Amino acid sequence: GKGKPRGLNSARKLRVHRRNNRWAENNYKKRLLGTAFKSSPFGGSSHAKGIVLEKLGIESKQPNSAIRKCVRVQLIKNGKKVTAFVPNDGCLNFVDENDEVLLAGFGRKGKAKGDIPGVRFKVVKVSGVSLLALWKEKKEKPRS
Amino acid sequence: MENDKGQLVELYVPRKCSATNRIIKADDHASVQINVAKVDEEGRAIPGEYVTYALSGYVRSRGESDDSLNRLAQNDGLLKNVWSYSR
Amino acid sequence: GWVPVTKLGRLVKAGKITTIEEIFLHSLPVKEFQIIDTLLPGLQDEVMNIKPVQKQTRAGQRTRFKAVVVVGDSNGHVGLGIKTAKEVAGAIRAGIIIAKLSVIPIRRGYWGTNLGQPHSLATKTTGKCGSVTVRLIPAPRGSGIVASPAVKKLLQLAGVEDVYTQSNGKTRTLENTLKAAFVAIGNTYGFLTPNLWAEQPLPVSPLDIYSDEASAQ
Amino acid sequence: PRAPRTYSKTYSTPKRPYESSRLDAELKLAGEFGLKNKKEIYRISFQLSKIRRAARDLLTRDEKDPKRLFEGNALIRRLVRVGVLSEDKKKLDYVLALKVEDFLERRLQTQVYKLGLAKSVHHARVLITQRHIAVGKQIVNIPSFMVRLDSEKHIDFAPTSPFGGARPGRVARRNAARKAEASGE
RNA sequence: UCGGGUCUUGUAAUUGGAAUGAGUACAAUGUAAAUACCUUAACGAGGAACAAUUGGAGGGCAAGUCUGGUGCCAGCAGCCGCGGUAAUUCCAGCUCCAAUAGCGUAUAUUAAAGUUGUUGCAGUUAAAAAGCUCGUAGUUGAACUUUGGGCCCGGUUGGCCGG
RNA sequence: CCACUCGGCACCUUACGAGAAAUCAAAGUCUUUGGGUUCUGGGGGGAGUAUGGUCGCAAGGCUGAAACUUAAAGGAAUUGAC
Repeated sequence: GKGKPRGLNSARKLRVHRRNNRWAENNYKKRLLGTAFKSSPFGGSSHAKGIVLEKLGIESKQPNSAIRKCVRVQLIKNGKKVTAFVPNDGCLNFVDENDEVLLAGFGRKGKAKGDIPGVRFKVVKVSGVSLLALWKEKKEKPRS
Repeated sequence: MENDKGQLVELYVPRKCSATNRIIKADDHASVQINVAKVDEEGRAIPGEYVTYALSGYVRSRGESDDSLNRLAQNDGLLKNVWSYSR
Repeated sequence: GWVPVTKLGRLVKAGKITTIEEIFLHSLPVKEFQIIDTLLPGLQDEVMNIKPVQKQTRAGQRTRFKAVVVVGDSNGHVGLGIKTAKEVAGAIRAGIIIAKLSVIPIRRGYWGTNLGQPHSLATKTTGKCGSVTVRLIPAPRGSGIVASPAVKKLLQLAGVEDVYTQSNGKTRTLENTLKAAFVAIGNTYGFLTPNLWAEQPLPVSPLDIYSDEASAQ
Repeated sequence: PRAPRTYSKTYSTPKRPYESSRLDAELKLAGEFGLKNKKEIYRISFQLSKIRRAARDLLTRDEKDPKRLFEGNALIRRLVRVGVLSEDKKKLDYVLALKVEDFLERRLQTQVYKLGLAKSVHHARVLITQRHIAVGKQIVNIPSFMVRLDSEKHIDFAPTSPFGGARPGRVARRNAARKAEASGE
């Protein structure tokens, strides 16, 4: 009878079977082990601030050849070194080194076929300033 | 099926089978309708008066329509000493 | 002027059959779409899909077109037809024709009470094609059609006003889905209910009442 | 630390955002009735949804039950008071065939135009929001007033408004003052 | 045939007379005192600026068969991705679309998910029947032990009435 | 040898029915979803690897991860072009 017990005094076997088989999910296992509270670089938050250590010319080769513009940051809350993408600025003229940056998440899945990376994070603010309004020229950036 | 006014609201009443009493649907082409001619005292067939039977595609396809039509005929007095109810 | 070739067709041309309910009543095989066109004058088609398919025919890479077409009355007479042809418009037209041939009726019924016209279906039904299973459940009045827009359009070409749907399987491949929904709406005249337990006498065909007419000379 | 004051939402976001037949039907409703937002349609959809849920969960109970007859008569009478449901249709079955246009026709928005007090539906909304229209004695300037049936023989112009009463407005007497000064000049 | 009126469009930064609050404010109301609201004298728009934005226009998914630059920072970037004088897909302009005082993004959750399945998954070959058997806890466990008949009582709907 | 009856290992048709298909008298009686009960799986790698426990003289066995990485990896069937 469908390989599972159907007796009317068998609720215990059913719920122990569910608690054993829910560890095969992905979100459950990340969620009840405290994965984000231990090893994820944001520590389970939606944003983070950090200090720019480097500007990086990452390369995406195949099948799209592009020069990815990234930034190696050291986060303030953790002491954690994270590279992150910065959009829409070909010059990175709003970014210098040793500036403070508000980062968010970024869902690009890079490919394995040509060693192209998808870094996990985008730049939202530099030096307190909205990077969008910089690139759309609605504010000016204080340069320290 | 009718409405609250008591008038019928269907497109058509389906023909039911006779061997298994199930519905002969609008596309059962393996089913069959049988006419058997009413005879005269001289043994002449009456032209426009038949006894009808309905033998559905499941019945006919399974390989049963002969025996079932024998049963229906002897129970309607068209055969005798053919279909035995005990086997 | 259309000349028939079938004795059903020259019955239909003679004005000796009025509705398709005789043909639906007698389980007849139709082979002339002109019968359907003369008996459903308010039959309104709609294309569901036209798609170029690349053939490899005797060293020739060519482009044909698969046309999935649904015809359907605003009352309960539905038809499905799928046709591959060399041209777009020829595939359209012959898919219309194949949908004219495979017209089946539906039994749309009530949910709950008995007022006015039947709006929903009469029971639950289920169709399957490929791995696509489509389950139809009756719905209260004015609840619309809870269905994906292909299936929803095939149901709007039936005069089905209210139905809940659930599917299962890979419903990406839309021709399996339309075939499964078409089987589900064909099986509604296939489930025996207690209000049709009443024994009915078997009526005669038009083939024998009108046997002296409509014979090949 | 007080009573946490209650509130609710009133519209409902549709499930799929881009659906050509729905966009066309909503825009036909807006054109026939002079709306401004899709949210003004979604409000009526949400209210009709709650009414249909109340109806179809009272239908499952058998008749001659006091809860069904009580709440059904309350609902039906309340719909008849605003003229959304008609006189003959006073059953629970006919409130489910009741559609959105039946609600949307019963607005002050609509009833100003339909009584021949405005030239346009847009002109009707304008005469509403510029405080020209009274129901009995109280002036209403929300187009979503949803006129109850008994309130139909009271919609007129206000005694405040220049169309219905007291002195002509700002532009009128301004132009009259310029005419009188220029005739004096 | 002309032209006789009924509509309904489109424009013409063409013209006309209207309506009114945003805002300012005598006063009055308000309030412990005020501020604000509801009222209200007196001002207050052709509104070429009392200027509506946010994201898009390959497909999913509504919207370009448009122009220029790019094509050494560029076939590009939730997913799939498609020419390089000639791009519906980069940048800009025009045009169009969606919701609109609100729209987008990140994180989490829920739905979609019948991908946690009691309802309601799957286990020949797609992931997965322990190498086989014994066996404790656990789960599950054949049929049978007053039927049938008769009496009276009074209810709560429906008809045949309406008294 | 003939006829019947149990209890087997296998065969060969069909399809009523199932399945994505090859096929299946069970892999049927399953959306019209419930006879009882045991075990197992939740995209692919990383990896049956690391660590701990236990069994063994040893070889090893049982139990058994995460970080990280990625848009496919697959199963069946179908055609003809080097």
